[PDB]
Amino acid sequence: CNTSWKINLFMQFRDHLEEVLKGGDVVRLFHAEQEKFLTCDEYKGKLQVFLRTT
Amino acid sequence: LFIQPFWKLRSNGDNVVVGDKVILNPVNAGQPLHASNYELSDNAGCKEVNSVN
Amino acid sequence: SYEKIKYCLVAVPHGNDIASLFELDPTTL
Repeated sequence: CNTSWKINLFMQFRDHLEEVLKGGDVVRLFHAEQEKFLTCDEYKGKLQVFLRTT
Repeated sequence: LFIQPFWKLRSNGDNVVVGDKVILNPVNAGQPLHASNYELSDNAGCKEVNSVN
Repeated sequence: SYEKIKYCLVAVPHGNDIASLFELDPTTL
């Protein structure tokens, strides 16, 4: 064929350290004072963001 | 006096930062300092600082 | 309700709006 694969850039080799908050990473937002995890859930037809209690 | 973290952000072994909030627990008393609401008769508008939970 | 708070958090499908940008500030030095 004659297709060209344009190679964009998303992250450098130096920025891939696991000791850093990297773009695209996945984390949970724990609340220290209330000791609860931030959550978003479907409640009554509309999604709502809240702090779940356990 | 032990300096202890009133906030959950700071834990034992961390370095204190000016402007934060802490708790002062005497070594022997084991009860944090408390600013009671008992006004002193001698001087008006002055409360009392006592070691208690 | 504006309660003491003026705005409340909510989930929005689109992400190209300027209402979804958040800055992170540190708690220590």
